[PDB]
Amino acid sequence: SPIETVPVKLKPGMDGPKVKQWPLTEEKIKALVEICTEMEKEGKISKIGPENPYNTPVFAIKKKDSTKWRKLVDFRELNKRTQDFWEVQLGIPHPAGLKKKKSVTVLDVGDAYFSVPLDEDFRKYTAFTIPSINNETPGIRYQYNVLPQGWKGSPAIFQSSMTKILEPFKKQNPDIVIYQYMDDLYVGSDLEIGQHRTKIEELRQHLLRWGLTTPGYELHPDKWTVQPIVLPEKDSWTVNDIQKLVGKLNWASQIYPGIKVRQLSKLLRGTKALTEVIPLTEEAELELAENREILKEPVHGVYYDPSKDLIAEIQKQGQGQWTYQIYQEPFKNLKTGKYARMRGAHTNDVKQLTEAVQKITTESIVIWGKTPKFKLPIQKETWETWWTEYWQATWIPEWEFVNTPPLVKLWYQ
Amino acid sequence: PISPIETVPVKLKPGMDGPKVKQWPLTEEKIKALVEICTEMEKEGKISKIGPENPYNTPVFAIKRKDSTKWRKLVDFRELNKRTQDFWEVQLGIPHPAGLKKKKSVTVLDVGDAYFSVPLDEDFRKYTAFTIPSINNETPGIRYQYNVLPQGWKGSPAIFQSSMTKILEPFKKQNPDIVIYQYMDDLYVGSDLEIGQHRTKIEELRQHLLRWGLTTPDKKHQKEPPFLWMGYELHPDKWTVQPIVLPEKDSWTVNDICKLVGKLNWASQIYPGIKVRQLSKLLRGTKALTEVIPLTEEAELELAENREILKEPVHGVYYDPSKDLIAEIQKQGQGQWTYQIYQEPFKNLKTGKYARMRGAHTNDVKQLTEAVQKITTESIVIWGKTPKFKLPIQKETWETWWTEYWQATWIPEWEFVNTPPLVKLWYQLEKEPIVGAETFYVDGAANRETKLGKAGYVTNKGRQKVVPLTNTTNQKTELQAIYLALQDSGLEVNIVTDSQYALGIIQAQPDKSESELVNQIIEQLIKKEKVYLAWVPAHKGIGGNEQVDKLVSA
DNA sequence: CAGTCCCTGTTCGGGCGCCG
DNA sequence: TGGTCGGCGCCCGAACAGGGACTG
Ligand SMILES: C[C@H](Cn1cnc2c(N)ncnc21)OCP(=O)(O)OP(=O)(O)OP(=O)(O)O
Ligand SMILES: [Mg+2]
Ligand SMILES: [Mg+2]
Repeated sequence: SPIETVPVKLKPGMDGPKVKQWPLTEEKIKALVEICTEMEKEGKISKIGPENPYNTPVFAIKKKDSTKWRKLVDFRELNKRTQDFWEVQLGIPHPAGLKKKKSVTVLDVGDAYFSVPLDEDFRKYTAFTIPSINNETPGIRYQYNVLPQGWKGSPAIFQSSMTKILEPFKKQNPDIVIYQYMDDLYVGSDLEIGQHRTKIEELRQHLLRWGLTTPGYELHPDKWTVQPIVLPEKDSWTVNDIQKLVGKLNWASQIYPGIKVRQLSKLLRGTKALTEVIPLTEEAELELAENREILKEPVHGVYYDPSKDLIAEIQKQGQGQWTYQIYQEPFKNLKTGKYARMRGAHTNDVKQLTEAVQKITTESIVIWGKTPKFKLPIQKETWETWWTEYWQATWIPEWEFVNTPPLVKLWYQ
Repeated sequence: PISPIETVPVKLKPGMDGPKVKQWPLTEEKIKALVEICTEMEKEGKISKIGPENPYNTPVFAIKRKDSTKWRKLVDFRELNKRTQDFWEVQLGIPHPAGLKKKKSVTVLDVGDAYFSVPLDEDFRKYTAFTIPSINNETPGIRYQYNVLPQGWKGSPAIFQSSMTKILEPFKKQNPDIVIYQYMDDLYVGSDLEIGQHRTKIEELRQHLLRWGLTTPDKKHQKEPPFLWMGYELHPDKWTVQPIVLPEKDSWTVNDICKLVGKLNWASQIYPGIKVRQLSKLLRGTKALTEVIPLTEEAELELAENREILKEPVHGVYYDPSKDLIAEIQKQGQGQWTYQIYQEPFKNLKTGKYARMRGAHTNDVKQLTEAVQKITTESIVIWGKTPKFKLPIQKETWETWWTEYWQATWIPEWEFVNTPPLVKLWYQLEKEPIVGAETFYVDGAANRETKLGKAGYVTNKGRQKVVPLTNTTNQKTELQAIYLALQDSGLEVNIVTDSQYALGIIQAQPDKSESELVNQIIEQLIKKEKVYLAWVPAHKGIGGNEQVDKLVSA
């Protein structure tokens, strides 16, 4: 039975994942269970017991009014422990050709990894447990025999095979760039939606009569600018009205070591009435339009070092106003932007915050070949409570929570 | 007897050996019963004698059960446990009577010599070696080892629950319409069958179990309403907890207070409005759980109030999936809250409290959401659903806080319940300077190594002040300072600051803090009819800034 | 930069309750 | 005399953590 289940090992002296399963919904467990039932009747998973001390949380989520549930596992804690197996030994070359792509299209193919018997000596790590409503029964467990979706190695071990599956359509359309992250596969071109879409329809007929099966959806992150750090446009300035533009530009200075202060700082050297109006002199009045130019001139100190992880910061402004700060170093913002609620029914805070973590992450991948490490503006318990509700990316960025006051939002606001 | 189910494979922590501790002496009473048990166990095959060739041994003992001529043979496998591999606990929590749906027929079975029916893997047995002492203190104690899950071993629980499911699996699979709440060896079998047809299925189950090595002797509740299950009393249309007696005593020690709060916490699932903040608070000074502690008035009371609630009899109803799930919360004062989850008014399924003070500077809306959280999670756990809420907070007060809070906060579908105390922001902050208002430039500081420091302000209409603080710190000053600029101002003020530690605390509209100073800063803020607080960078010489620091920098 | 302070969050463990 | 195990809840302290403010 000459198959080729590549061996895999965890980094030096590092135990496997041992995280607890978290509460699900009737609707989610009924699905997660109808799924596993099938997944096992085809030996992709195998019931296992207490003796296996590793665990990973899991659940499902619906997608695109397709009303088709899809399992998902938070392998994050594993991917961090599954050795450089996917880093130092099997990396992925930055296909920067994507950034520029007129029209990219994301397509989930991982539904194929389920055809690649996984190293048995490692399966014991893919352990996950389904729970019961009101706790009527103990946790039914499982393991993986094939490749686990949403895992780091899972796309790696397979890319060797993928590539070859692509040479036909990939050598006959070299213009198009094709990238693979986790379970998803990105296809960037330049043709107009009329034909560009009709072409993706061909990649399909190629991949289905080759095994794979995949059930606006497009993207062009570059065809949308980083929105600059704008300033006010008034013709009368109060004491605080100024003290603001000051303190703001004071910190907005670290993003530009060259940004004038004194000319607008001079205007007050005594305890003045905040309400008091005190227009400006032509020099400081020229500064407002000068320091104002440095805010159209892209920062200088940015180098995408793949050697470190992309962090990210986010702000909650007003009426669906959220902002991006993707950076690897403090003040060294490699890229920023925003996300507002669309002309559809109004959603809530968290539903958005999440969408505003998926979008920022989707870009992040196309622009750097990886995902950030979001610093979140929500309360853990709150986040951990509803997030799984409004998610649909078949991956999961790492994240942390931070509670920090604003006025430092004035800058992106 | 003993079951044919597949034994579970067990290893030891890499490079470790078995236990070898000696049998610390036991009474002549226990021994009389251990040898009485072992004889039966050995005769039955649950254990076997062992000779010199077995180099291990662990100490054992026995306990008496509630109203039982019966003893419980235990083993002090504390040592082995460490040396044993670790498992993944399969039990994820506990069932709640208020999650059971109303059934037409209910039964409760309890497997006998549960653990002792499931085999222990052939190779691990060597370690389960123990010795039964001789009382005439002569004959070398008899040595045996386990052939079934020994009581007190780190893994038996997970193995038993695991095997149990595996055993029930086929039955469950062929009788999908029959519910079977299993918890260890306890089985609650629910059905929507008539007495007749259900009692037949309850028989088939029993036989299947027996056939699979599991006995269901008559400790089997039948036309037993009220059934005794999980520490409750299950009646045809209501359920309730069992007699939950508190201790009435003279002087209280710490473990006493522990027991009290423990039980009270346990009663809070059905008896509404139990509260423990003051009784617990009485346990901050870490000490001997034998050390006598004096009760505070604020606790003496809440004890007695509680003690009262526990007198009126109460109960809860079962779940009806065809109806909506409602949960209402009420403010019980000083951080505490109480809630109940019902479906039909006054007939609630469960009740509960929330008294965690997350933070050092928060308000009652922060807490109110902290609770809506707990109640969702919890409610999902039991019903796998999320409640519709009824809240003591204006449908506006809310649209105010979230639309103005820097953090995304959320509440599920909910409606207002005008049933005060009501929840509300005790004050707001003008987010725009206030005309004709003495604008105060405030600041302060203190010396790192020395004792004191100080803080003060200045006005835009000509006014100066400063105060000599003591043992303060870089932060204890900015605040201590904004404190004066309040009393030393009036209905309308405009304070300015360069510190963020203080602008941050205050911008959250906090109405409750751990520090006395903060509270005073709030109290005052409530009295004013207009206040504004803007921030400006420290040590960047800004109009009005430097003067203040000077007056203090000394 | 360090070397510290404050300050605020978070995790972990322990004690008790309840269940088997 | 007392002494065991697993799950979950509560509460408390201890131990970390991370920022901002100063100082060397
Ligand atoms: C061993 C299992 C769980 N268990 C119950 N109590 C304990 C304890 N104190 N220590 C360890 N495990 C415990 O007991 C189930 P239990 O029902 O309490 O006892 P049993 O051995 O099944 O015998 P019987 O049916 O006649 O009542
Ligand atoms: Mg029993
Ligand atoms: Mg200051």
